[PDB]
Amino acid sequence: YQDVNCTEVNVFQTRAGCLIGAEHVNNSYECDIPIGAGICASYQTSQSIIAYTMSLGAENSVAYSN
Amino acid sequence: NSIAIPTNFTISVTTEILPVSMTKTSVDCTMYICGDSTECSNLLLQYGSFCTQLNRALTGIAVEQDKNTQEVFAQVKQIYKTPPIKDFGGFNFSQILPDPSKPSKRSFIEDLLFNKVTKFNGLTVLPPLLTDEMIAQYTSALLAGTITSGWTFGAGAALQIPFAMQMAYRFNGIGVTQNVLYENQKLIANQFNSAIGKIQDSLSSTASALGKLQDVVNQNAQALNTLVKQLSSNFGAISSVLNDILSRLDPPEAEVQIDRLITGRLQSLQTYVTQQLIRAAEIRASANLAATKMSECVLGQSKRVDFCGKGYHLMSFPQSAPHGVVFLHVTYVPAQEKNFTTAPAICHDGKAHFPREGVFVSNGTHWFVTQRNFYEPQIITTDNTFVSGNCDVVIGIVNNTVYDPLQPELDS
Amino acid sequence: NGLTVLPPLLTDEMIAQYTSALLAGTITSGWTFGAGAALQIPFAMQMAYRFNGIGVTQNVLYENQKLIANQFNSAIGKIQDSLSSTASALGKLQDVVN
Amino acid sequence: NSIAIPTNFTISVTTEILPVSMTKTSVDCTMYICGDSTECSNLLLQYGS
Amino acid sequence: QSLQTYVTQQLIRAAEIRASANLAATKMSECVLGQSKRVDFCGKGYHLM
Ligand SMILES: *[C@@H]1O[C@H](CO)[C@@H](O[C@@H]2O[C@H](CO)[C@@H](O)[C@H](O)[C@H]2NC(C)=O)[C@H](O)[C@H]1NC(C)=O
Ligand SMILES: *[C@@H]1O[C@H](CO)[C@@H](O[C@@H]2O[C@H](CO)[C@@H](O)[C@H](O)[C@H]2NC(C)=O)[C@H](O)[C@H]1NC(C)=O
Ligand SMILES: *[C@@H]1O[C@H](CO)[C@@H](O)[C@H](O)[C@H]1NC(C)=O
Ligand SMILES: *[C@@H]1O[C@H](CO)[C@@H](O)[C@H](O)[C@H]1NC(C)=O
Ligand SMILES: *[C@@H]1O[C@H](CO)[C@@H](O)[C@H](O)[C@H]1NC(C)=O
Repeated sequence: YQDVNCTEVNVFQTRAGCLIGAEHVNNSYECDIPIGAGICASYQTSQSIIAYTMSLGAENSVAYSN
Repeated sequence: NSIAIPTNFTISVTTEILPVSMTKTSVDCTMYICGDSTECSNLLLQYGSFCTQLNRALTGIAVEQDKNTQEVFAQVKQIYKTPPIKDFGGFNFSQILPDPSKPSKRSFIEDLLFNKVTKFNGLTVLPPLLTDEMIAQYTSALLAGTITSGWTFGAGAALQIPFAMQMAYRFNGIGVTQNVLYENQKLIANQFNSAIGKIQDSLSSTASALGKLQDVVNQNAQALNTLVKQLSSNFGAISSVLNDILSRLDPPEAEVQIDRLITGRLQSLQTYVTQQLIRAAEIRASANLAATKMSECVLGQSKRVDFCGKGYHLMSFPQSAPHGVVFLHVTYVPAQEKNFTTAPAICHDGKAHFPREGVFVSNGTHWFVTQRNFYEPQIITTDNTFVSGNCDVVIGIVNNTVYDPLQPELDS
Repeated sequence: NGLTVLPPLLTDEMIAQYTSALLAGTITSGWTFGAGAALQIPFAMQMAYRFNGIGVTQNVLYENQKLIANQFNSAIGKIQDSLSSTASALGKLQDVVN
Repeated sequence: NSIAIPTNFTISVTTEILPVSMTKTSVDCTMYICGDSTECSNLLLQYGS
Repeated sequence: QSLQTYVTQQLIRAAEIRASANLAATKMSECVLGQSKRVDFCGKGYHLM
């Protein structure tokens, strides 16, 4: 529900609106079906729709030295 | 017979500011054309798909703003991070790298850029898919890659190289002999650091520097204000307020007055959507230009003249801004011009000689060979020059002497 | 009917001055005026750099300088003959006007 | 095992033509629609912006 | 309606001209002010000037 609070409408409040039916998952993944405001959703595990903050890629420091 | 060779340089950081996206507006046209009115809605259905192709056209614009923003920023397969120690040979990126003290971890110069830029009628504003905190992880990844690994993170995985060896590589790219860096490394580090200092003075003092991004935000706000004001027009109807028509006239007459309002509001929405489709092409061509500058200037070094601001391009650092990007393009500019007599070729033992690299020049009594971009005279030898043909062919050749490094080794 | 045409800010004379400046720069200082100061260079040497830039050793230019200058001069004369006789040559600009 | 290497060259000059600008027209929307007419202009105002 | 049609066509046409102007500006910088390594960017053949 775009641009509404989870009041008037397994409920996840995002800045894109009130998302109902998607499980909020702490693990990030590559973006699949974009929702907005950093949140994407996908169908995964038994399977269900999940919502998560998308990953921007793996973290990799460079072994920089003089 | 005269060539000017500059005996010194200045390193100039020029800001280039580019729109990259615009506000993802979307309008429930069936609410804008007919608000909470069943009688009006049933009449609007007689126009078929004139609504759903406008819901569709605006959705196409809104979806591609994240395409633009992804293509410009997400040019990196990994989120690279800077080392704990800042051992960059004297260069000082602390004003363009993240500030861990902030809630959204923008750089110092990204905070200046985020400071200088400033409904009920079916209108909405959809959020971007990349939050301005995720854009700042991508520009920090592009930038921590650029600093620690040069172009190599664009070709493969990031290969570390010391920053004094990365700039020595970029000086060879502009044809300046890389020892011109090491022999001046503190001067070059200090001119980079001082030139980054001027960026803060510019962006802090002069709000008009952001003129392109504020223009894009103003055009989108002016179009929405025009669209909302156009609800107040009668278009030939007895009233612009739909409820006042319905509360006063029976259907056989109310429908006529409503059709007048429907025609006017529908044409007035098509005008907005057509303007936004043309304005979205104007931003999409700017996102593709920003994506191209990201790929060629940041992930690389550009041989294209004036592509990365005035000067010979050395490197660029991306910073984010509200609905845009900013490139801090670092360029070598040759500065202290000097005058010399010059020769196309030199004559020695009947042979003509030409410089493998550099220009034959004369301060007025002696002849030297030297790189074109930085006065650095060399005694002329068989190692700086090659023989081809003889004296009787070149126009404007000069009868100097060319030294042989082997002779004294066999003479002694 | 209310239909008018506004003049351009830069008049044809001003455009001519800019192309003149760009041309004079190109001829007397090569590319240096683009990067920074216009640094005078003997034209033949400028061409030598232009040749190295395409993978042809500079001695080729000097040894063939008379040939190259003659081919260049002839090529320009051909440009004039084409533009003076082929109306369609400027079709891209005429089409905008139309 | 065969390579063709040019032994001579020619300098050619070609002409590339590009549009830069278009005529800066300007239309007075009121005069166009309701030229010198008060009665028409007042009706035109009902169309707002 | 006639004006709206005209203006829309001018905006679209203006975008085409703008793209051409941008190309022309790019060439000026990367063709006149410099030397192009970009193939057929500045005519067929190896660009000199
Ligand atoms: C042009 O440069 C040469 C080399 O630097 C100058 O000749 C030398 O000048 C110095 C200082 O007077 C003497 O110590 C050397 O013995 C000279 N010979 C060499 C090394 O070439 C020359 O004087 C300069 N041009 C001028 C101003 O006449
Ligand atoms: C390269 O080609 C040019 C022609 O494009 C040759 O120059 C011509 O030589 C003939 C004699 O064989 C003369 O009659 C022409 O008038 C010359 N033309 C010009 C423009 O000079 C040139 O000799 C050739 N070079 C080589 C090495 O074969
Ligand atoms: C929803 O309402 C609560 C108050 O009950 C408020 O604290 C919260 O911030 C609101 N969320 C949104 C997205 O408006
Ligand atoms: C994420 O982990 C925290 C514990 O660190 C937990 O409290 C929170 O409920 C988890 N959220 C989700 C969506 O699993
Ligand atoms: C080169 O000579 C010209 C002569 O007109 C003079 O104006 C110019 O300043 C001289 N350049 C330098 C670097 O001395």
